[PDB]
Amino acid sequence: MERYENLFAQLNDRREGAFVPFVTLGDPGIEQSLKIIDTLIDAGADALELGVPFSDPLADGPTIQNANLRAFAAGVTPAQCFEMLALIREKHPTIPIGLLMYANLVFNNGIDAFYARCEQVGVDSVLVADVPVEESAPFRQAALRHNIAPIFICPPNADDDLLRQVASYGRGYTYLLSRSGVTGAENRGALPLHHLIEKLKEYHAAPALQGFGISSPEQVSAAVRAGAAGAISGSAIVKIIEKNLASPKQMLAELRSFVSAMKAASRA
Amino acid sequence: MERYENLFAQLNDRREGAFVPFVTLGDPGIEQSLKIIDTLIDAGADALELGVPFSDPLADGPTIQNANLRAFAAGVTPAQCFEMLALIREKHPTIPIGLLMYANLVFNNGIDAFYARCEQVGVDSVLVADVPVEESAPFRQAALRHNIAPIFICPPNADDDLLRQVASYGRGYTYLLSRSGVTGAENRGALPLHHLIEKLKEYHAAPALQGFGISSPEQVSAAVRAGAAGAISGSAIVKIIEKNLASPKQMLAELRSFVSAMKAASRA
Amino acid sequence: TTLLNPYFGEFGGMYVPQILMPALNQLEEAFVSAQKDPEFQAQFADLLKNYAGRPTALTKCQNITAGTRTTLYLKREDLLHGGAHKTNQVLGQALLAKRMGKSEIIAETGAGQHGVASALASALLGLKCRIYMGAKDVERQSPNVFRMRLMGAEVIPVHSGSATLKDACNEALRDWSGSYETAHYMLGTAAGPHPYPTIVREFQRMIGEETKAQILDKEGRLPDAVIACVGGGSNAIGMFADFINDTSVGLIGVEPGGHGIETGEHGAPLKHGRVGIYFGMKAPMMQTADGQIEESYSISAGLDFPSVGPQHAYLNSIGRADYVSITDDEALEAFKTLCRHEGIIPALESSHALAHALKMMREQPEKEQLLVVNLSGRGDKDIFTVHDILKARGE
Amino acid sequence: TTLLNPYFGEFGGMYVPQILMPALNQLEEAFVSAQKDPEFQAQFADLLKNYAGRPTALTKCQNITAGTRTTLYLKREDLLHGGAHKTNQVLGQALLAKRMGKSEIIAETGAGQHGVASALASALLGLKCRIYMGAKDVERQSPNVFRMRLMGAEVIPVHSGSATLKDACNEALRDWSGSYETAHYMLGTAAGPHPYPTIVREFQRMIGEETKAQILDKEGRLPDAVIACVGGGSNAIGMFADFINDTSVGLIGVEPGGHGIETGEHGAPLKHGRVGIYFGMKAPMMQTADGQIEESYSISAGLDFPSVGPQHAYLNSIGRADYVSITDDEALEAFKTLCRHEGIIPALESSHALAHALKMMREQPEKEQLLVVNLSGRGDKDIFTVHDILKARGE
Ligand SMILES: O=P(O)(O)OCCNS(=O)(=O)c1ccc(OC(F)(F)F)cc1
Ligand SMILES: O=P(O)(O)OCCNS(=O)(=O)c1ccc(OC(F)(F)F)cc1
Ligand SMILES: C=C(/N=C/c1c(COP(=O)(O)O)cnc(C)c1O)C(=O)O
Ligand SMILES: C=C(/N=C/c1c(COP(=O)(O)O)cnc(C)c1O)C(=O)O
Ligand SMILES: [Cl-]
Ligand SMILES: [Cl-]
Ligand SMILES: [Cs+]
Ligand SMILES: [Cs+]
Ligand SMILES: [Cs+]
Ligand SMILES: [Cs+]
Repeated sequence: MERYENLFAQLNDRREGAFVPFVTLGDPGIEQSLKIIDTLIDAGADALELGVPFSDPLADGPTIQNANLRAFAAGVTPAQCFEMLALIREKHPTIPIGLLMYANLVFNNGIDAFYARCEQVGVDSVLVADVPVEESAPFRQAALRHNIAPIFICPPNADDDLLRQVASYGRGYTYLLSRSGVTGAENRGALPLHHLIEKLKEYHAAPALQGFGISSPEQVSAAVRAGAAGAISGSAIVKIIEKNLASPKQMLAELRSFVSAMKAASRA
Repeated sequence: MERYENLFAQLNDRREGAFVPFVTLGDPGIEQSLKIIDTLIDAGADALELGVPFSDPLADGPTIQNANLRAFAAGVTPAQCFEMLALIREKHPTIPIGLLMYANLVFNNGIDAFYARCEQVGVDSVLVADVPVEESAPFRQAALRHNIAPIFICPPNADDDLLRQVASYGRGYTYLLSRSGVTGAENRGALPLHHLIEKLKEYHAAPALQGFGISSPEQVSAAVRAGAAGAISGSAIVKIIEKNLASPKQMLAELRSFVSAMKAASRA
Repeated sequence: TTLLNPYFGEFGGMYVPQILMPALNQLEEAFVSAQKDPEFQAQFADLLKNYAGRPTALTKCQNITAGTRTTLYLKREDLLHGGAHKTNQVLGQALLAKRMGKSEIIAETGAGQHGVASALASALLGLKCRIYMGAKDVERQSPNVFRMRLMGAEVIPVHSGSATLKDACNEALRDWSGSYETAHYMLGTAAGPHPYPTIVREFQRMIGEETKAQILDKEGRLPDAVIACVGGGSNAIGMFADFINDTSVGLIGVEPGGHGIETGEHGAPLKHGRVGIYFGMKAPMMQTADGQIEESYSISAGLDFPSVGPQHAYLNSIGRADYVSITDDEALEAFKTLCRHEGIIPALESSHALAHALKMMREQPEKEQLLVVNLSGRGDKDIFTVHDILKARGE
Repeated sequence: TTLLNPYFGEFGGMYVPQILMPALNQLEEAFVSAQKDPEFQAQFADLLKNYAGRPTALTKCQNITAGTRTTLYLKREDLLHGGAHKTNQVLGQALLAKRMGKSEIIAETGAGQHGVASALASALLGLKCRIYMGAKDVERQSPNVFRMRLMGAEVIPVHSGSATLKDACNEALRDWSGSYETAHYMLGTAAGPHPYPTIVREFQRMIGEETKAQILDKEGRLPDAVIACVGGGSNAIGMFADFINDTSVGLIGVEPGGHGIETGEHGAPLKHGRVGIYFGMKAPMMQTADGQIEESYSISAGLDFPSVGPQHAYLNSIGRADYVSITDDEALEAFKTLCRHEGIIPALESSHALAHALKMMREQPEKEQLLVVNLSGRGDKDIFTVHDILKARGE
């Protein structure tokens, strides 16, 4: 399908950036996670980035580490995540859905079979966090064979060779990393690097979404004003879940407020 | 003086051996120690061997180690031991009195001065436990200059050279060691070695007293029947003190009984 | 693009977040440069000789082989400064850190021997050292925690997951992905992303080189086999490397069998796991049906890790090296035997290697064989653990 | 009558109960025989090299002397098997025991390093070992108690007197006076009755011999001074012996100052005691006015002894060696400095020697001097003691 291409064309026509929340699938349980995801969409999410719980998430700080653990405590497995994804797609036919995967979960019982499962449930992109472009060949090949966009990362200090490779190999969107380190709301990323945004455009890369440490509307606005197509926020969203575990109605109200304000900032 | 010479001549005329108890001076206090010593004499001791409390008595087992500690707990010093010795001699003009010394107490503030103090209070012999014949020259010279008998040890495995040296250098009595090891009533010495007794007589040594582990009348009798001039018992005596610390009258009654039985055995 | 091959057959690679690729490339370039640099080699040799005390002895152990046809030597890495083989490669990596202009060190440790090595090298060479250690390991290897702290290292307990080596590894890598501009990650085993398996081997290979020279001097011939325990694989590849081309020489690696392979409470992925991608590498690992990483188990903290270095996976695959397992109880017996009969207190890790050598002897006592066991460390760190066990056991 | 001179000037001799004289004579004859016996010398050399790991390194310590004119080397007896210099002479005495047909060993220990050495040698060479240790020392040097027991030694706590080294010595000698037919008393220091001060020196003198060769190689000249701590005197006489005839070379021995000489809580008889007779020898000792032996004190168990070996008393008397003291707090500072700045954890005993070298440097920082400190052991046994102190201190 062409869900990212269609989204970005629509946003361009409206002179808007994307706001893309991240949550862990099944945190804090399957039913509540599905309601959280429906709330994110209703509140104005343009696309979703969804984590499949993994035992050792090496690119994640404590907030998302804890989300993974809550999902495991609820007995969540990749198979259950694919069941959830099928239900989300059935409700929401056009919203781009991206997965945050760790390599072993993709590699486990065959790379091709993984991407085939993604296509069957209607996923649009996969970002494999611990596979750099240098190791990416079998992943990106399988992705494209199954009509999945493979997502690559442009780090702050990316050299020209890497910019060209990311532009060529990726599809859907380019992940523009705010900063070094691991995920986390407290550690605020730098402003989007204009030079990287400009180079990716020069090389006809998929549109850039800035992520890591984006926790406030001002940061979303700054991403778009720097020329990024949008921004991703994970830890800030997940903190609202963590804070409100015993108050699920309050959880959804706070998620709605936050997502709405972050989306409003994408219009700047 | 000639107190050992006179004693042994008297015992020979009566066809008797000597029984010689050992106690630590000032155990368990000065007054009680003096009464203990008077009891030993009244009960039939032929001579005395008296320890001056020393901090590290390396030839003594736990029983006599503990006697030394009791004396220290009562504040006993060598100076107080010399005061006691003067009182004992004043009461008992003919009984041979021998000291068990450790080298440092003799060497401390001058060897000659030590033996001079012994002569002044009326001591007859000094046995320095950690000075072998090989190191004995200044000790035996000072002893003889002050009319004190230096006591030497004949161990079970003594060779001929040692037997000749002990015969030549010693006076008063020769100490015939029952066994290897340290003092102690529980570890019973062997029978007196006939060959050593016979050799010492051949070499005109001072008469032999057997010591270490002699705790019973049968052992005293065996010493004399083997040809020794007598026997020394320490730990067995000191145990009676230790057992009866809260019962001083009972202490003296038990000491009297024991010493009387041990002396009776010397007549065999 | 790399200067050196990141793979050993199918195994190895550089499976890290894209952010860290420049750091790995920089490290590889610095290593290649240093390996050709006589000043670097002279500095490294000087520290090994005059500071760490190489060469280490090769001890013939007569009493434990009495009545058999086995001759057994022990390579005495237990006598190296710090108490284990870990010190060799830390001195080389610390020199690389300085060469790259880095003033901070991050390390992970399980037995605390890599942590002690990292701390001592940092003290000597003027680096600021922080060490992650699983909270379980902080307890069972406590003497090493005290040693690291006295040398001025920061020791950070890790309570997540199994609270053991894998969890410390995870935290170290997370830290490095944010701190690489100023910090060198001094990985302590022959595992992880390229170039670490290569660098660790090259800075540990003096073990086997010395062993070869010593056994030729003492026996006039190569060993029938060399035997080493396998956590991530550093002491074993260090002993093996110089013998790989000596085809007659058996290479035997000993994984921890824990409470028994059949219990699932072990650390033996090379023989009982399956290939996966974790900790920067494609290698055998203990994993669930769905591909979650399983927690390992061993009585010995230094072997308690659910994967293995990719060169060992490769050597196994081609049949050049054979891998076996030894249980906790077998290791404990070997520990006791060496203490009582040779007067050497071995690390519990090294006791696994010794236990397998003792089995080789006892199973076939009239087989003529000349064996070398890599005695990778001394057991000071383990004495409280072992005491408590034999006590609870009624010994 | 003896084959060798039992005295060093006024000091030394054989002040034991007559019962023990044949045992001392037998030991002296066996030593004289062994010293001329090429097979014995080859066996001893083999154990030192291939089992204990000699020669030990001589490490230059650059960081701690920065900004001064002092060059400081450390002789690394901390790297010997067992963790201290004690292992050298135990291997030689164990061989003498076997030569005399004895199958049991009695030893005393304070720091537990002589006890560990005795235990390991007994395990290797097939002797039954019993070790006396003061109950205070059992507590403050506990890691060594665990090591001795794991190696199959019997460890007997001594509760009498100060419950420290002198009390253990007393019990060992008492035992030997009853068990000498079958047991060898493996005295652990250069003290006691002849022939022990001589034998211990001759079986420790490789320390100074190696040091001389190493410093000539590295500096092309002899040291200005060699510095060693002094308990009974073994590590110091081992370092000194080969330099006694090199008149330019200063010999500096460091006694424990404890809480301060003025408090009377110390172990510095050579400079603050007076000559007496105890433990089989005529030597300086801490004693009361009346001649009772005083209890010593040091933070370091291996120095906590109220006397000193007679050869050190002699070398002092003629002015060939100078003796100084270092307090507990000075030793602790040196311990910390070496851990933090050189990455070496020294024994608290050895820290006294290092502290005096650091004072020599700091007092006169523009004095050109080449110094060697004998780093007699490693501080693993001390880490719990030191931690507890810096903790109670608010560090
Ligand atoms: O808002 P934060 O700080 O929690 O960051 C949210 C990120 N969530 S995500 O799925 O985009 C995401 C994207 C990439 C990641 O690692 C990689 F860069 F190495 F590939 C990890 C998570
Ligand atoms: O009856 P026991 O077993 O207590 O022995 C009593 C001994 N008391 S003593 O004063 O004769 C005595 C005699 C000699 C001693 O040591 C030496 F032989 F080395 F010189 C020690 C004590
Ligand atoms: C993991 C650690 N130790 C491992 C170790 C091992 C196992 O690790 P390698 O497989 O990397 O040698 C073997 N022997 C000793 C003495 C060890 O300390 C550590 O000290 O951090
Ligand atoms: C008395 C003991 N140790 C003493 C010792 C000493 C002091 O003893 P000498 O003076 O005999 O070297 C010095 N250094 C170390 C490491 C020591 O262990 C003992 O281990 O029994
Ligand atoms: Cl609610
Ligand atoms: Cl009464
Ligand atoms: Cs054999
Ligand atoms: Cs492992
Ligand atoms: Cs200097
Ligand atoms: Cs001393």
